[PDB]
Amino acid sequence: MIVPVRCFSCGKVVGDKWESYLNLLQEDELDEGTALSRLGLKRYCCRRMILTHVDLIEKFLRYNP
Amino acid sequence: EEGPQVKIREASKDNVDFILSNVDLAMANSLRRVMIAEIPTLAIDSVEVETNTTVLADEFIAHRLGLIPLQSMDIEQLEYSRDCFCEDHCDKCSVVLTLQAFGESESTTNVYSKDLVIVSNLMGRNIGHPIIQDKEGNGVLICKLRKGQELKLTCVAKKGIAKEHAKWGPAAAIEFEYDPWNKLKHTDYWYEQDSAKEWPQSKNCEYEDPPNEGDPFDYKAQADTFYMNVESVGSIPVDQVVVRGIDTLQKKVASILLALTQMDQ
Amino acid sequence: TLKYICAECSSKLSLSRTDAVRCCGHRILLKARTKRLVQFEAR
Amino acid sequence: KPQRTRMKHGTYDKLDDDGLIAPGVRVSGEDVIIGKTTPSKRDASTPLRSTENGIVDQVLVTTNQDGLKFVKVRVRTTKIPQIGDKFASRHGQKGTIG
Amino acid sequence: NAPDRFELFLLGEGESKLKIDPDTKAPNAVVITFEKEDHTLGNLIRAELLNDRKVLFAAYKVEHPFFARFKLRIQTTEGYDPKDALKNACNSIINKLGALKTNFETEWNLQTL
Ligand SMILES: [Zn+2]
Ligand SMILES: [Zn+2]
Ligand SMILES: [Zn+2]
Repeated sequence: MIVPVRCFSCGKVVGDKWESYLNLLQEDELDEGTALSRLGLKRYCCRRMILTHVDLIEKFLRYNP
Repeated sequence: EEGPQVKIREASKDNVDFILSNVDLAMANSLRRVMIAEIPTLAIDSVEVETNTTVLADEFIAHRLGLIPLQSMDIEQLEYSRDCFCEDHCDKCSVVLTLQAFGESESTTNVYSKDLVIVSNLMGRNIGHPIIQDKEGNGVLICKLRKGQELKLTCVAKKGIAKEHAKWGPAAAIEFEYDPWNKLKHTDYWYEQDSAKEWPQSKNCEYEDPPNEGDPFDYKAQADTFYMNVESVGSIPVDQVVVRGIDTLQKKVASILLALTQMDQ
Repeated sequence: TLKYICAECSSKLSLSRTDAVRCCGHRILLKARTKRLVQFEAR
Repeated sequence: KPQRTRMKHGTYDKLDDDGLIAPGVRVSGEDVIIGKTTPSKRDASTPLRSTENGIVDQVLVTTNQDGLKFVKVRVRTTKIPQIGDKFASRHGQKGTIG
Repeated sequence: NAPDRFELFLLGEGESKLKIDPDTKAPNAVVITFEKEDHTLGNLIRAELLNDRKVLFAAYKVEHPFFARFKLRIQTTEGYDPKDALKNACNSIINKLGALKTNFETEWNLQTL
């Protein structure tokens, strides 16, 4: 639904990285590999967490109530 | 101080990259395990949901709260709730935090670990403060709110260890390596043509002599030098993760001595 | 408050067995959360 | 909510007087989820599925195109991966957690 | 049907930390059941026992991953009590970790953050 707090495999805090990663993509106009390295996500376990996250919360929020 | 030698190569507020030497593999390992598994830490262990009107389930959120790392610098001063003589939780063994958020904009409202508010009495122990590490002082994104949506909640942070639940682990990963050159022949390299070519040399090949080909296999040599790097999740300063790593292990072994002692008496 | 939220129009409401099941005039009604207050283990 | 004037084993304790539990209430086992009576009184209520539990999520009250007051109770549970749960890659081999 | 997860580290009731049984098939051997412990103490304490020369046997095992307990078997040369070897292996360990903590703390203060 939203950014998981920690990387499943090692527990790095990752839930604080999502807004910046969006920003790195759109306004610094960077690619995803470089984006994630700039966020210090070296271990590919951590990379997977943000790279494959799907932010469905953004759709749920469009419901009326 | 003859015994286990420590060096150090990087050190920062999040990682300490060190070389252990003059130790048997077991000990390097038990310390590795402990740091992952047994260092006491503070973390939300109970949520009371007053109103949730978000698009998430209460337990979905509750799950996330427990994963927010809390300041755990002074945790030995906090009691294990299960040992505390109080009825359930109190200031001697728990920290109580509040979350109130309302979305009062057409724009979409974010809820972060910075919005948690200590409401219990901290007795001036440095403990409980949610850990913040990003440039804008937000910490973790807990939730997101549409206009008119609401979230009111009370959590109790309690002392625990990784063994009980991974939200208590102070440590992220622990890089561990010895014998980068395979002198000891502890591994056996799979190959198509040449193992030398197909296998990349690790960082640590720089810090050790490559074996000279005109040489008998060294059959007495042992794993005694270890290339470690400990990464702290923030809830304790790294230097501590290692330090307290060593400590908890001491307390553990000593505790076995007190049991032998106790079966004379 | 009382008993039922409303599917749309969000109106807090309560009736029994007067009236019949309506609002808006929408005929879908939701029970409000208990005041009972639920505890979660955050595990 | 009926009270013995042939009911079911699990308690009726959790229902409000209109006959329905309410979102937030934690149910389990055999608890009466829906309280229904037939005229003193023969009991026709809906127990919760024996092997389950969770929290009540939404309760909806409404009517069919003619007459019937009817009712739908959604119940939420979280399910943590656990010995014996099934998992598969996208290549047609499942396995369970040993 | 899962047990509480605190049972990996929390003793009892009815349970004590150590059971010592006097083996059977070998002179001077002992079998210690450690409760609420795993490979962290097991491999450690054993490895150290094995640097004792008056120790002719040291070995541990976790019989099943579900329960947290290990069995540890020490046999020693005559006139040397295995319970004392365990003692010595422990003390020997308590030190080496002290030594290490201190050394680490030393190297830490040298650092520029
Ligand atoms: Zn990771
Ligand atoms: Zn207390
Ligand atoms: Zn309405």
